[PDB]
Amino acid sequence: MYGLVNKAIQDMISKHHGEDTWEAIKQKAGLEDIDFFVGMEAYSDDVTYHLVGAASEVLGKPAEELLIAFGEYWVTYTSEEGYGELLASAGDSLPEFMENLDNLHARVGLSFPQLRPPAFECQHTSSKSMELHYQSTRCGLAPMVLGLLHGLGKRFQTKVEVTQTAFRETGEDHDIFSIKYE
Ligand code: HEM
Repeated sequence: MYGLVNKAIQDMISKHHGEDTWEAIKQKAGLEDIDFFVGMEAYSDDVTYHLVGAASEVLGKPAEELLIAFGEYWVTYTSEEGYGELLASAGDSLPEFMENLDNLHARVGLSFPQLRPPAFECQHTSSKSMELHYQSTRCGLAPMVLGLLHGLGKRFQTKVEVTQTAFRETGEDHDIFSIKYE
């Protein structure tokens, strides 16, 4: 995954738990020979998994919980790190932003060539609900989507409820989320 993801995890932990805790995690992740993450450079996915795994152990929180927090953090973090305009061009409401999600990831995809973005499809079921279909080349990142959706809720002063209804882990084709919103 691109450096920006690892920078954000790093930033999230440093800001909440301090520089020492970050170093402890860094060490345990097996990444002490890396002084900084380069935001526009592609890293092996392993870097991210090892980071999250290491932080799970050092912080005493399950990985899935950290992925949720990371998901929430990302919406705010990107607006401050080069993507404020891009975010604003994706919409004025949550359902609109969700429709534009592939588009948004493609507009990053011009900048970042070796991107492997997820694919999202919205089936609207009412003016206050939708089904969100999530397909990915990667495993175990559905909890991250849950945090992203709450981030977006916060962004749009919109109350939101997200419940996963289908899991790859039980053998379903792809993850599906039921979403209700203000
Ligand atoms: C400007 C805002 C956003 C930017 C700049 C952005 C950019 C990125 C980038 C660079 C990656 C890594 C892809 C790779 O390295 O292959 C990624 C991954 C991902 N994105 Fe976003 N993204 C944004 C918003 C969102 C939102 C709102 C969602 C809501 C569901 C989302 C869902 C995901 C998921 C689930 C992944 C994990 C990769 C995977 O599933 O394969 N992104 N994003």
